[PDB]
Amino acid sequence: MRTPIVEKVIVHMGVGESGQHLVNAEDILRNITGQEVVRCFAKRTLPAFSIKKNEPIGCKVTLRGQKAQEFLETALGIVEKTLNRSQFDSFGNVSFGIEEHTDFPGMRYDPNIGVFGMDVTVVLKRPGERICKRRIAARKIPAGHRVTVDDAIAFLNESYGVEVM
Amino acid sequence: KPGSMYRNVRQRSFTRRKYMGGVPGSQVIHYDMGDKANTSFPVKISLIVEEKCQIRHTALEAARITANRHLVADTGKMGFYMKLRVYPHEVIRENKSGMRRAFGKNVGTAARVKPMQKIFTVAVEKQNFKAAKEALWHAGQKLPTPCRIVVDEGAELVQ
Amino acid sequence: TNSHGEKRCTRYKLQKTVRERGISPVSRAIQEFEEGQMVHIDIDPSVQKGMPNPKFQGSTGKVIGQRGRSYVLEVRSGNAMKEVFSLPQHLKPQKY
Amino acid sequence: MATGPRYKVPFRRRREGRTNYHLRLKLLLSRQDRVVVRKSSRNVQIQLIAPTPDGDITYSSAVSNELAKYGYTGATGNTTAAYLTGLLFGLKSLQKGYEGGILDIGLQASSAGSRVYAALKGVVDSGFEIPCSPEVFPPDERIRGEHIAGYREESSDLPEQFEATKEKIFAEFS
Amino acid sequence: MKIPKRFRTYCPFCKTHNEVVVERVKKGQASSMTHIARQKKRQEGIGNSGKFSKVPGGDKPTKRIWLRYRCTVCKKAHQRPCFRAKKFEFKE
RNA sequence: GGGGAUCCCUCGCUCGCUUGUCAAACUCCAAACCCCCCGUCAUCCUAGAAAGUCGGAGUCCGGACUGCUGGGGUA
RNA sequence: CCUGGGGCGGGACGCCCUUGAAAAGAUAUCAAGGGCGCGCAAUGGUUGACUCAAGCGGGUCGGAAACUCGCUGAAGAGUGCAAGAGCAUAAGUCAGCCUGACGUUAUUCAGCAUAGCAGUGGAUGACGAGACGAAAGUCGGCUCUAGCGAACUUUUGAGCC
RNA sequence: GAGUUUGGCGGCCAUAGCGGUAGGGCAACUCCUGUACCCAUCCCGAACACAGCAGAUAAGCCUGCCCGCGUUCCUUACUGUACUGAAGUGUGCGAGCCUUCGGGAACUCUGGAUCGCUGCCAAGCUCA
Ligand SMILES: [K+]
Ligand SMILES: [Mg+2]
Ligand SMILES: [Zn+2]
Repeated sequence: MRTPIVEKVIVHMGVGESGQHLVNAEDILRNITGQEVVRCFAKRTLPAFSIKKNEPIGCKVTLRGQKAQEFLETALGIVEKTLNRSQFDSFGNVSFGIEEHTDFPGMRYDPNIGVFGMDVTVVLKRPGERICKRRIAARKIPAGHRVTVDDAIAFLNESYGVEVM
Repeated sequence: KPGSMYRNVRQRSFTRRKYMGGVPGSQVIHYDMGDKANTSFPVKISLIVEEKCQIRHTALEAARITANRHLVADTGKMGFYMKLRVYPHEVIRENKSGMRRAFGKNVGTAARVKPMQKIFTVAVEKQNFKAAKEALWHAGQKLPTPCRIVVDEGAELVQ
Repeated sequence: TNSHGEKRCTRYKLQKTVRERGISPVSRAIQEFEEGQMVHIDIDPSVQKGMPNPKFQGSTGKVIGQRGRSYVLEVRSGNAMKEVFSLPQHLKPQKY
Repeated sequence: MATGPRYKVPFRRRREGRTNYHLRLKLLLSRQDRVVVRKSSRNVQIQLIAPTPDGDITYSSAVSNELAKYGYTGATGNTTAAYLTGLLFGLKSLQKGYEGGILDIGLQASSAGSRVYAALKGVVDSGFEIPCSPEVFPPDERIRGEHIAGYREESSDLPEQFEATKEKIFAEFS
Repeated sequence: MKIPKRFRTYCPFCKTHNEVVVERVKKGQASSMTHIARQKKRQEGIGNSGKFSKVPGGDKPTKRIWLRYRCTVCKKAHQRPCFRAKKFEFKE
């Protein structure tokens, strides 16, 4: 039971400024995911962004199950099944930042809205990572049960045929 | 201001600089002299004080200067290694009125050393043992305590 | 100047050792003492309720009654007999 | 992760993630026996535990495996089994002589209609005094096993056999 | 600091928790027929008046907020020991 | 981040492994004295323990030696 | 008034913490470090759910300054404000419901060791009503120790004389 | 009736921690499979919750081992050293220090051990 299944897939849009643009970004992200998105809040006021503490900045959504698989396949198609080594984490996680939301069918470009980019992260776990997430008897999984970069790329090839350059 | 003022140890330590204000910086610049990247010096002599005393940073600097001059002149620029082992951690203060609110202001730093404690260690070759001995004798003349030289390594290499 | 609070000079008296900081063993909070039993006063700093004065830290008291959760102890302080109230978290039976 | 002498390691039961010592302290201050209801994925278990300086002592113990002799063939790890185990635990504790306690669910989440509260209702309905509020109990139909209508036709016999097991378990302590 | 104008608390008279309205207490004018006023007028003559020629003292840096809690059911008020605040408002 | 368009190359702090030093208001450690309690011996005690009540006070300028590196101070 | 004469300066003139202080307690100086004369209907109570600081790696002009993912992380954070102490399935963070920041009352501590002394303050209880919670519990404010004042007088509250 | 495997609750709270290595599951636990339902997500059946036919010991868990860091205990040297209670017509110009009787470290070193011990109950089992 060492096949690195997909624990979850996360889509995040770091707009950096709240308001009408934030609502448009969250609506387009919810459309492209088919699931309610949640607003991310800043943590330190900065005159560069002119924002304050605890104020909406971006949005992200967690996808698990066949929804995650379908979104991951679409997102990998937008990069044409391509993902290089430097994308991967030290423990089997990847992420890559696309620019045009127009590449997801079912949404139309708006002159008012513009085009918002986003970053997608899929976290690769193993079958049994509930040990570090359940409430009772929660133990950290050993280092021999984690996922390596080469294991992750082999899984991606044997599961999606997403070659790694 | 003679060294006999802040010489005897009658008091507890005064070293926590976050609870004091404005300590003058120490005069002692270097603590390692000669060839610092050499460890295969066979003979190693040290200067140990034989009384419990406080040595001011200026006295330490004077002793270090005189010993370093003698060593550089006799053994050469890299014919020796010299280490000043103790740092001046104690803060010396003076009451500068009379005895009202007499808790002093910080005027310097001193090293509080114990009897038989090493102050300076010098490592040299076999042929420079007497020169190192002479240099450490001159250094001890600048210190507020009687001193004695001891051979730590290579006793059989001198006699 | 110098104060006269209860927590006067309690830096190490009311401090815990490094590996006993945190939630204390809960068995000490549900121990029962009989009348006339001799118990030590060893204050637990983490239990901030029902704590006797630190002046009685290190004293052995005799249990003379109970006042709810707490125990009433007769504790000798110099030449006086003081009535000290303590939760069992701060108490400890004397062993013979 | 003992980095050094100043590192503090938690209690062993806390390191294992099996006990909450703050909750345990709150429960021990009752000075009453705790009705300890624990559930695994395949069955449910109830204990009557009193504290000792040397360690906990158990007074009474019922497990889901005991129901199968009384005529229960359903899954031991659902609401009907939990209720039946609670009933057997309460009746057995009454037979022993112990008749009071408080509910100790430990780290288990407190959710209305849970298996833990079905076991609690089984304990209550046996006459075993234990404080509680009725709004956390499961509906009587799903204690009878109305969830059998979900996917399984074979599960459709759960209500009558639950009644039969209940009557036999009452008869054993009647 | 702010306190709600109305909140539920204990009524000492009806002996239950009811809604109570908080009202600031205004100091009244001293009666001219009290025994101290009559004594002041009686000790008034020629010369020093004793304690009646004392000038009033100073003030603390902050005074307490004198509040009165009237039950909405029995319409009786009770006043409790009160805090000491520079700025006091009612939460509405 | 200090020095004289590919930031063409020089490197102070910062983080570790060894070296050398420290702490009234630091402690992973840790005494000897001492303190509460229990037992023991010892001493006192029915020629009155411990406890209690009441009468009369003086006294609240102290000083010294031996230690505590007592604190302050050049002393 | 204190005061290394007095005065000038200052307040060691009330309260709280660390050291001095010599491992019980006590312990002085115009001894050292200082702080307080407040702030807060939430910055309070309770329950649930979570876990902090800081690093490392991944992620788009979203820069090595934002947000997000993973790993490490007994706490290196936060807990209103001094200092010290306490706290991690929390005493921290967020959310739901709330007002116990409740009326009355008894002891014992400690200001004031031993060992008398006040206004107070703080622990444990009782009575009467509640909030949260399955319950156990917790809650007499804000983790513990500062934020305050006699008699007389007036004014205010409830019922009486 | 004695022991074992597993499960639950614990006591002491690192001798138990961090790290590495090799073995097991018939029952039990677990990962694991779903989301009609009770219950849930500031989004996500991830969690919690419910209902569970399969697959699996790769994890948790258990057993064996490893001194690697951390911890705890012993041993040798330091050393009866540092410090210290009592006394002293012992001693120093002095800051001080000594002798006797009684207590007595810490660190480091030599060589070892320490990779938890343990209480109650239950259930499977292994019996004369
Ligand atoms: K004078
Ligand atoms: Mg005067
Ligand atoms: Zn009323």
